[PDB]
Amino acid sequence: KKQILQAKRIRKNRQEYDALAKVIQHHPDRHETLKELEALGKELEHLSHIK
Amino acid sequence: LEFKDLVSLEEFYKEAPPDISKAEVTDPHQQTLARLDWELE
Amino acid sequence: VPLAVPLGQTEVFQALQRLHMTIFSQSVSPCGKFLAAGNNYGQIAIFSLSSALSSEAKEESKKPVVTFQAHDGPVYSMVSTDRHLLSAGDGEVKAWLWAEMLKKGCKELWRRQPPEINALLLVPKENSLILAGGDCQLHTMDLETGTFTRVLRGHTDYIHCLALRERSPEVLSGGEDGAVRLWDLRTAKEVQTIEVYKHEECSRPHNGRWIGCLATDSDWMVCGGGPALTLWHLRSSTPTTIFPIRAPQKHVTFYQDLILSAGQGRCVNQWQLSGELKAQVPGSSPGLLSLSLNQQPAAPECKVLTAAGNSCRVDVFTNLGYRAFSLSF
Repeated sequence: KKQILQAKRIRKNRQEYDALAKVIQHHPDRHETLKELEALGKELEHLSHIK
Repeated sequence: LEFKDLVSLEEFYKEAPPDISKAEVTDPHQQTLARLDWELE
Repeated sequence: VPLAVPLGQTEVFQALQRLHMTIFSQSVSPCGKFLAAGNNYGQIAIFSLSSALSSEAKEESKKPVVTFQAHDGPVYSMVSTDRHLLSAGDGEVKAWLWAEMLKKGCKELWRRQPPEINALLLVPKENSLILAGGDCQLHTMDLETGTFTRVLRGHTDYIHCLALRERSPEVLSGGEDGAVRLWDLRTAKEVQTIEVYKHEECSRPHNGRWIGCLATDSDWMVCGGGPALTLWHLRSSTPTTIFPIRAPQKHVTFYQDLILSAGQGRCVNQWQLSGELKAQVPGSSPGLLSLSLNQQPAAPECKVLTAAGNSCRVDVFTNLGYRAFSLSF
C-alpha cells in the first residue's frame, strides 16, 4: 500500500513533466537559436557599420 | 510502475529571477519544474 | 414501474416538488458521519452517511434524518468548519451547529449580510471567510466578529467559483466575465489576470465566455465552463493541454492523480493529467452541479464521492467505476 501510493505520486510527477515538455517542444531549439542570434548579431553589426 | 535538453545548475540558479528561481525548492520535483518553465520562458 | 401513486393534493404537490428539485451545494460534517445538502427551495437535508454505508441499512436509511427550511431563496453554497456549518442563502450567510441541527431546536448562531452568493471560500491560517456573488466583488469577513475587512473589485460580471493554493497570490477567482483573477490578500490587489477566451486554443464561441470551475495543485490550474476544460500552468499562464469534451463542465477537482469533472451530461468524467479520458461513470441525474470527496480523518469508512445536480437525489460512489446507491432528498 505504501509503495503503490508513492508509485502513483511519482506517476503524477512524470505526467506533469511530460505536460510541460510537450509545450516546450512546440517551440524551436535553444542552441540553434543561439547560433542564428550570433549570426544575426554579426550581420546587424556589419549593417550598422555600413549604415 | 509503467510510465512514458538541460541547463547547468549554477547558471540556472544565478541567472533566473527569484520568482522563477523558487528559493523554497532549494525538493527535486519543483527544481525540475523550475528548470522546465525557465527553459520555456 | 409506477410503484407509488400519490392520490392526494398534498402528495401530488410533494411529488411535483421532488420532480422539480435542484441540489446546488454539498457539505460534510467535521466527522465523516454526516452529509449536508442544499436545496432549490432553500431547504437543507442532513444525511446519516455512516448509517447509509453500514451493513445494517434499511430503505428508509437513505432519507434525511433532519431536513429543515433554512433560507428564503435557494441555498447556493455551503461550507463547514471545525464546529459550524455556514450556509449562504438569499443574500446573507447563516451559521448552524452540527450538534444542534440533529436535535429539535435548529436555531442559528448569527446572520451576516455584506444579489446572490455563489461561492464560499473558507480560508485557514486566519479565521476568515470570502464571499463572492452578484455584487461582482470579493468580501472578506472575520469569523469571530461580523466585520467585513477587504473589498476586492476586479471582475466585470458576477463570480462563480473561488480557489486557494497557499502561496503569495493564494486566491483565484473565476467569473462570468471570462477571466481568472489572482488576489493577493496582503496588498488586497489584483496581481495577475488570465483571460481564457482570448486564447484561440480554448475559445469555443458557441457556448460563450463564462468560467464555472477552478482547481489548484499549487502550481497548476484547471479552468472550465463556457470555453473548454483547460490545464493552465501558473507563473507562465500558458494553456498546456485541453480535455476533449463537448458538454460544459460545472465543477472540477483534483483527485490523487486524476481529474474529476461533471457538467450538463449525465456521467462523471475521469481524466488523466496528460489529457486522456480514463473513464465515464454514469450517474442518476441528467446533469450534475457538485462533487464532494469525503476525505476526513477519524472516519475512514465514510470515504466516498458524492455527486448532485438537476435531481432530487445524491449519487454515492463507494468505488470509482459504478454508483453504489443514491440518497433521496
